[PDB]
Amino acid sequence: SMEQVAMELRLTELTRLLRSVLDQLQDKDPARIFAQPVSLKEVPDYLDHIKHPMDFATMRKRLEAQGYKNLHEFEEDFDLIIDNCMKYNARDTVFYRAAVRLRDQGGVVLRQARREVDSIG
Repeated sequence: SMEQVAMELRLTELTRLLRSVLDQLQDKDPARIFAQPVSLKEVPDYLDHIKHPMDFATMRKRLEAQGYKNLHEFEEDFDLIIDNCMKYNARDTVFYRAAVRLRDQGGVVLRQARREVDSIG
């Protein structure tokens, strides 16, 4: 149908805007602490602690399969990155501190993304 196409164009455009959001958030992680999944070879107990692991490469795979239907889904995954880190790692660690700084800096980007998603529809 023509409606299915129109819906698919909206999803494609949302994907465009989320790719740009993802790039901007990932620039706030210059140490690349959140770039890849926590290694289960190197942290073998990780899944005993963290039930839903997340990282920027995994988000990017979902993104490119147009797997985010709305900004809320995308933000859920970004929040998992931060929240998982802040639980697994102690306050006095470079990991925890990196997550705090990513959260704080990402907030700005996400605030305007929401306005853009609502504005353009």
